[PDB]
Amino acid sequence: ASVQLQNVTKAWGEVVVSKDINLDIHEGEFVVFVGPSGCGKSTLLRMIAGLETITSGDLFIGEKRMNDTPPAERGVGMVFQSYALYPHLSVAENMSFGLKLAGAKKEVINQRVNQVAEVLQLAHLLDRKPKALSGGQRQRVAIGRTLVAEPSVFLLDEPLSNLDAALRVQMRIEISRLHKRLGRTMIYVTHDQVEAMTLADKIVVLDAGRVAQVGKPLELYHYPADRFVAGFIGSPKMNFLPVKVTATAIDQVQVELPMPNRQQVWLPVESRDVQVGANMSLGIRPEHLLPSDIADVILEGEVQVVEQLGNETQIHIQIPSIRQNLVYRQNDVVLVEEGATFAIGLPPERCHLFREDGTACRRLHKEPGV
Amino acid sequence: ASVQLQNVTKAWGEVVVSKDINLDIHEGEFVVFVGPSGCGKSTLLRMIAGLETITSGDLFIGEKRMNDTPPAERGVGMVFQSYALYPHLSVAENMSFGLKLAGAKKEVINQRVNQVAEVLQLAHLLDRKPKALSGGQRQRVAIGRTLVAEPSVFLLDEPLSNLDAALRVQMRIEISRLHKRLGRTMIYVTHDQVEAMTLADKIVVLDAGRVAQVGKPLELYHYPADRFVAGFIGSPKMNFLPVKVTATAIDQVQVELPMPNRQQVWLPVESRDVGANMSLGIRPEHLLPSDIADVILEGEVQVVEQLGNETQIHIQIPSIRQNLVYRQNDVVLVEEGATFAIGLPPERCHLFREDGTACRRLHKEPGV
Amino acid sequence: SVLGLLGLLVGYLVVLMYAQGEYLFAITTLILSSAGLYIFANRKAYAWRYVYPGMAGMGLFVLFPLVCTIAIAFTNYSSTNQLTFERAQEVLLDRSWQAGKTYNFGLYPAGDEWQLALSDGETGKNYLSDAFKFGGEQKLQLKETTAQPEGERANLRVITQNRQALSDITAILPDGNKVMMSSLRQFSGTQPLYTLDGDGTLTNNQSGVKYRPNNQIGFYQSITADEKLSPGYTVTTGWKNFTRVFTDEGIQKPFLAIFVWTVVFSLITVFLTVAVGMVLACLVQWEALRGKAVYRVLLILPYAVPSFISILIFKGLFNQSFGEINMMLSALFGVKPAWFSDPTTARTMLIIVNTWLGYPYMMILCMGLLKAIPDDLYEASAMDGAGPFQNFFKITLPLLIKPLTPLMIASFAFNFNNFVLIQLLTNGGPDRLGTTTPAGYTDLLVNYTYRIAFEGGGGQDFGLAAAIATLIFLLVGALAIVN
Amino acid sequence: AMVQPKSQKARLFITHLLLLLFIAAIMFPLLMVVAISLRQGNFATGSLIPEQISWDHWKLALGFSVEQADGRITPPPFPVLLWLWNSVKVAGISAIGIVALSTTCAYAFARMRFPGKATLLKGMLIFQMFPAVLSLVALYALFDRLGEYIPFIGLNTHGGVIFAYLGGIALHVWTIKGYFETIDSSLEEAAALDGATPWQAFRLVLLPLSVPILAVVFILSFIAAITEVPVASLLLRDVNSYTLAVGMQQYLNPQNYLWGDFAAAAVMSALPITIVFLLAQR
Amino acid sequence: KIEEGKLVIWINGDKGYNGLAEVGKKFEKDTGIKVTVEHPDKLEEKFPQVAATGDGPDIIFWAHDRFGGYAQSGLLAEITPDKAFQDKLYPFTWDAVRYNGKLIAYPIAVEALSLIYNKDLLPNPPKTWEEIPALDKELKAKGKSALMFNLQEPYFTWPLIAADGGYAFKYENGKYDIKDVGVDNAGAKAGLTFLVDLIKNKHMNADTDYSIAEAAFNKGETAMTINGPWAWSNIDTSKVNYGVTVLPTFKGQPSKPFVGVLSAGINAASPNKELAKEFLENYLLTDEGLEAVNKDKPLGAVALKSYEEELAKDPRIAATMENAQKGEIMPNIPQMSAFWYAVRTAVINAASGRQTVDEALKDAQTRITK
Ligand SMILES: CCCCCC/C=C\CCCCCCCCCC(=O)O[C@H](COC(=O)CCCCCCCCCCCCCCC)COP(=O)(O)OC[C@@H](O)CO
Ligand SMILES: OC[C@H]1O[C@H](O[C@H]2[C@H](O)[C@@H](O)[C@@H](O[C@H]3[C@H](O)[C@@H](O)[C@@H](O[C@H]4[C@H](O)[C@@H](O)[C@@H](O)O[C@@H]4CO)O[C@@H]3CO)O[C@@H]2CO)[C@H](O)[C@@H](O)[C@@H]1O
Repeated sequence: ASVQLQNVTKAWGEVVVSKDINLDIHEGEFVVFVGPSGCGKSTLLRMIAGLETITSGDLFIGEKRMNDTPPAERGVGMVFQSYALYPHLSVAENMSFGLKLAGAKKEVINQRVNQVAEVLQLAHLLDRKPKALSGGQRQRVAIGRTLVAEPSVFLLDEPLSNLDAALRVQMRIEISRLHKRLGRTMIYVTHDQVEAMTLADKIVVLDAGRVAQVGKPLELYHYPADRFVAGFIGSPKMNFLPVKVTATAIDQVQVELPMPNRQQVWLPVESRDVQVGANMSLGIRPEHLLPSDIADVILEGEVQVVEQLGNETQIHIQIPSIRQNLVYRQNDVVLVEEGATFAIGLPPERCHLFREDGTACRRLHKEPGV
Repeated sequence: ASVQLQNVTKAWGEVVVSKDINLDIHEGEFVVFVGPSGCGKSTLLRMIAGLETITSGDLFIGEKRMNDTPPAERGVGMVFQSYALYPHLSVAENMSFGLKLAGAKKEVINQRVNQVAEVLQLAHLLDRKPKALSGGQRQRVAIGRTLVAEPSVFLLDEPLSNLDAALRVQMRIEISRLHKRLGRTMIYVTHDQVEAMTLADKIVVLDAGRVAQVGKPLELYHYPADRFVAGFIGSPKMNFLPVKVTATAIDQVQVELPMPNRQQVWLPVESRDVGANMSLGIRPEHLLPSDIADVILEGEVQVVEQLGNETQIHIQIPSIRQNLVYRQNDVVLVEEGATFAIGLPPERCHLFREDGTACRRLHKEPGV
Repeated sequence: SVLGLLGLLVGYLVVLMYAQGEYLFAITTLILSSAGLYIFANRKAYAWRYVYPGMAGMGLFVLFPLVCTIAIAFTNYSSTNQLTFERAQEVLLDRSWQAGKTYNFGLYPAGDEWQLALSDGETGKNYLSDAFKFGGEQKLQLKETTAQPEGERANLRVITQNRQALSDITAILPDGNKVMMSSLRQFSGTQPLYTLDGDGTLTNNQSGVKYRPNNQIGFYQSITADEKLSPGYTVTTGWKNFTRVFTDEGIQKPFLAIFVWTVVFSLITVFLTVAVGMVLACLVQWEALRGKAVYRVLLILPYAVPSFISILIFKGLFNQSFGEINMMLSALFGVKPAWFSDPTTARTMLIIVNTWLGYPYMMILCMGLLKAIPDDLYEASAMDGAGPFQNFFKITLPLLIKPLTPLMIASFAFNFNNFVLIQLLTNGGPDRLGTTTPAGYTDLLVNYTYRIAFEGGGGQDFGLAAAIATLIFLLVGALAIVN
Repeated sequence: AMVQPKSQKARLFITHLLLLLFIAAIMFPLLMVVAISLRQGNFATGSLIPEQISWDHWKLALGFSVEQADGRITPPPFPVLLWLWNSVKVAGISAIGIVALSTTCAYAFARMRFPGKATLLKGMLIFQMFPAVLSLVALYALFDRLGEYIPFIGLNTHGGVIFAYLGGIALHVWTIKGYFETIDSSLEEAAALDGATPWQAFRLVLLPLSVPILAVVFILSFIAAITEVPVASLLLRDVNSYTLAVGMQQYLNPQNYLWGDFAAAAVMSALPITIVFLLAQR
Repeated sequence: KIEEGKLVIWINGDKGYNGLAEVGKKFEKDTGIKVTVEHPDKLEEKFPQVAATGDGPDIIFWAHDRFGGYAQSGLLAEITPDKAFQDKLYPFTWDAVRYNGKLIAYPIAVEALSLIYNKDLLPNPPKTWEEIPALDKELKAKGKSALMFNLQEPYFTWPLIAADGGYAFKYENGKYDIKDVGVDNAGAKAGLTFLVDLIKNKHMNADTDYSIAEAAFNKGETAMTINGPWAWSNIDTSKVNYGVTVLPTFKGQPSKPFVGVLSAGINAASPNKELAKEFLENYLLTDEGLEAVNKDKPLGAVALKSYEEELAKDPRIAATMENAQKGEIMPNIPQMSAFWYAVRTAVINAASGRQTVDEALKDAQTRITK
């Protein structure tokens, strides 16, 4: 239960999707692969599972190479995106099929299935068939299958994907309690950043086959390695303002906004490998923006959209300077009419800066929980 | 355009899946049907659409009766959950299908197709086929079809259900800006309470084929009618603590907590109609720090979700099989298992009866 | 475990192919059976284990008769010239001529040991054997006698029960000739018709004429030191049957004529069977229609009736002057279409009949295949305001044809060689006038080639038809690969 | 239950009639045979509807002799129920054999990789386009020489006829292949992770999900074998070995045209496939 | 491969096969050997093909015309009847079954076509073909028809053709000159052109088979018909008051039908030649055996002299023999097969109207000689 990759590579014909990637996943670590649709989350998971070949590179699980080893003999169990429930078999048989075939032990099955069905609450549906079960129930059957199998490593391929928002939120808690109870390694594919931040001890952001960044939830959030990881993590997306670089210092970097009021501001950020007169993206999360009265760097424009979430208010502002509405976020309700003028404060301490290639300038402001 | 229902009912011979329910959807009003799966959201939309028959009652679209009227002549369009794209046709042929048949117009099609293709960015995908397109692209082609039709009412059966979360988040902004541009009536089915809150001018919550409550998102949020509506709407689920009633003044109602120390607290709430096992509703966001408020709720920290923008903390309160969830902006340094306390403001607490119906809060919440 | 036991059979039965001649069926028996043990033993060629037993049948009962019948094209295999050399000379050696005369025989028991008795009617004198025992070929030297045998005469049943042992007894008179059992009451001097010496030369014993095997025509024949012994034997004839196809004018004219009918028949059949089948398939699972299950089975009932009886009942119903179709057809109308005499009308009958047989197969196809279309396309079409005819031609049809294409080009190939229909209904249709070989107007290529080989009159040349079957097959192979 | 436009009955009512006219037209041929089987006298031509019912033709079909008032006990000319059984044996066993071979073969094509699979399947189809009617001589020769070594599958045996039909499986392999390629991969992948061998996946996962298409294939193979004439009559010489296909043509000698008897046997020969359709209501 | 121990017999369905089966029971009662009488369709067609490969029946029944071809192909075993048996049958019947001075089949009975008329409809049956058109109109307006018989088979239509001059093979004092054929000549055309004119004037139908004609006569719907002895059995059953008389004359000359002689051959491949001999000699060709067959379906004038003199007292058989003497014996040679097929084609094409009588017979003429 300690999977690890070294220069792993996949290619369909001459098309090389993923250049040599490395991962060091420790014992009992909740790892989460994240990215858009078709960025190589599932291919990785399936390459780990043995369902897909490795074109080049070493895959170890428990310090032993697994490339040529078939999926069955990898000490690994998968929860498929479609659940992969055998329609003809019952729920109990769906969960036990693996250990039913090869060493059929009636009493062993009965015990393992019922004990797993106890913790997942599938006890009263063991004699049912996959068609009868609701999606939420159907999902926990696919989970049970791996729990009954008791693999060293767990693989989950977008497990909460086809579930109701409310039920998707509830299952996250179940998976977090399920993980730290069993305490075994879990590799977890998903597109939702929300699911990564809460479940994962380590996250792997995948940009079209390339590994964008590997690290802890709060490390990725506070210190993205590039514009991609910055834009990917965040309930509402980060605001990216086109800014020209004007000056530089050892402890900070100065940049010029794209507005007619060409205001300038020093950011506490790695100045190493940056040039003056360069065009860059100012990163700033909707949550970190302050009210106008507080900060000195004001940003003012017409409000287009005002989403009242109850617990907070999300305001989209048309700044007549950048053609990309600035998203503001604030707790409690904020009575703001749509079409009305609204100003917001930009705090320099909470500002990212990404180069032409997209690489983030390493922030210098220390943040909590890192 | 001004769709409205009067005691509309659905059944399959005997068993009534949807009770006699009323809706009054005004002109140009964005309406969202919400609820879990199989609770009769799509059935309602399809009954409005004409894809399903109305077992009893009366439906009116533009102030004329439509029960017997077929779908095509209802002045309505639908975006289907599976997009309903004709795979043997191209995007352009898909979008122009509606008016290709019935009034064959060459120049009128090209105009409306390219007009809608412009705003959805499907101008380069016109020649392509649904199999070639991505989930996001196919989803836009589906809406593009209804936009080319230009119906007075828009029906959408979970249009963003299968897209990525990031793309789903993005497509609500596109939907809102599209709706306020056209300004025409939209009915929009979704399981995601977040989509309703962000999109809806009027939310209709459904509980097993029954309208629980109707009103503005912020109205349903601050003032739930019953335990389900309260439990449904809210990012993390509302905390429910069983409590015993002690006092009962005309102005407000009091309750007794189940904790080892039997604490008491008054709650500004409708006292019309003691010792009743009521549920104390309170959202994680409305909970305070323990140093501020006088009512404290200490417990053991079970799970800590570090979301970056906030920290959602689950607290094992003694004498209750329910982890009290807490929520606070920015990151908060707390360990899993450490002792932690929080404040409970009486001005922000809901109250529910044994049956499930909610006592109306008398606290003047801003927004309503 | 079982590789040895099966491995022994691959050798036990395989060596018996080498013995008793049969080189023709000796190689394939080893090759195919060795591959089975080669595949099923080791687990490197695992995929072939699933394919082997299926392709074994393809090899044995499809490919072999094809390869075999192509080799028949390079020879004069016919009705007259059918057997091999060893069977043909064995047929000639088996027959006999009556050299002596008939003697009425009897069988009389003397304890366990039986006793025979013959009687010559020309002389009147009788003869009788000693106490012999039944079993094996034995020569009973008979003895003349005036007296009677002891023991009662054996009845027919008893002598019938010992027919095998009594036929092997080759008795002979004191100074007469040899004699064997001819019936259950008579012995007669049967002797071989021919005798085969060292070299291949049979010689008649009755007439006194020698015959030598002429291996050009494939018969035994005599030379003037002519008669032709016509059991006949097969012999190779290189590129003669094939060249006759290109040479013969009478064969060549209808050969392409029927090819037009064959292709058109199979095209029209496929179109109508699909059209009727698909239309019915849509209607049967149409929401609003009531008696679906009742309509569904009734439309399938034709398929529950075997083709060959449906054809033969139609053969009766479609009779021209009589038959029940024209009995009605000259009641509501005043006409009696010549369903058998007229080529076109007979072709119309074939198609009308064939469609009746063919549509259920297509319906059952389109029914299940139509459920591959998701419902929400028609619901989307209903929002747009499409009618039934619009739903059919704009959604259903163009969406059904794509998966249905392979099945209906496979349906084309079936009808292209639909032999049973033509033979049983029309037997080729009206005869094409002025032809060398038998040809009709509703004949397919397969029928024409069958008509050549088998049908009485107009030749029975299996070698010629075998050449045409090869000549057609390779053209369809050249057509199919390019397509 | 969608709300329907323009009256609906305009097309719903008119459809019922069109179907009613169609079923009438297509059933009509079969209505004749039933009537002919109840028609007194054995002539090829007679009244449309029987003047009086006659159980003679059915009696001798079922195997009973019939004493007429005139010409004594005329015995049953043919063992029809024997033939019926022989038709069901040869078809049913052949159909099970064709399913077993084609399904196993199609499993290899659908999933397993081995070079020259496209050319093999394409070849199989191409080779099958040669008609078995133009083999006979080679087939008779094949089963004549194959008979003396293996008696139970030679000439004049039901085994021989079955083994003959086992060859043609190109369409079955392709159709079952296409079905397999339709099926969700996660089941077989899950099964692989569960430790199931390729066979265990074939048997325990793939096959039970493929019951419908196998049921179809069986019926098509069964119907094919029931109606097969050219080969059956080439192999089956004895009357007690005949199937319907062979034996049913013995009725219609022009000079002894047993038309009414044939009709009784003909109605009875539709029984096996009907039972199959009825038993295939699953 | 023919089975030893039993006797398989083949005989045409129009003959009394059930009667012959009773002679089989009588054979089995004494010998213990089962006799199986089958009656396959196209029996005479099938035997050539099965016999050459070793298959076939032990005994084969047909008219003597197809036996020369069978014997020449090497299919028939030469029969070996002693002097005492040959003198039991009429000499000319043996001559019908003699091929190259060798007896190749047991002759059973003499077949011959006769005019079978209905007494209640037609008390005075035509002596001429020419008076049938007149007689047809008389019966047509009455609701009946004059004459319905088989036009599909030459056997039935040849008597009219050969009457005025037509012939198969000219008998060169001792032998049939096979290159000399008389289907093309004016005598054959006359009779054929007459028959066509009967169809052209609606007196008959070109598509009228044995079963149609039989149905018409046996149900009292036609006054006359043309058929052999075998057919009387069904007419007796229908109880249509009938008479068998001489065939009507065409252009002065009388109808000259081809006289058949039902004959039993022994397959050369048969392993039961000794049992076949007994059955045919001592069981079939006796008074009792022939009566058993004749009682089922009349054989005509039998070859067995003893049973013939008993049966000759039948007025139908006297008429059958009258037509037989007026006609001529069928050649036994191989080329008779060629003769029959080509004439069937000629008659059908001419009667259907696809060809002229001249052209149809001209094509036939060439098919025989080639
Ligand atoms: C030679 C062709 C004729 C075949 C003879 C068949 C014998 C019966 C005669 C039928 C005559 C047509 C009468 C049809 C009357 C319409 C009745 C009706 O209105 O019923 C329609 C049924 O469809 C439907 O067959 C639509 C109706 C089909 C009409 C099309 C007929 C011509 C088709 C010719 C093309 C053949 C294919 C060519 C292949 C290359 C209603 O369809 P929908 O509401 O969209 O259903 C939706 C459901 O499927 C969803 O689950
Ligand atoms: O080719 C199509 C037809 O072929 C077959 O009929 C053929 C026969 O094989 C030939 O032998 C010949 O038939 C002759 C026959 O040789 C001759 O004996 C006589 O048949 C009489 C018979 O003597 C009498 O006993 C009784 O059975 O009536 C018979 C007539 O029906 O005359 C026959 C010719 O009429 O030629 C015919 C074709 O002319 C095959 O059996 C047919 O089914 C097939 O259509």
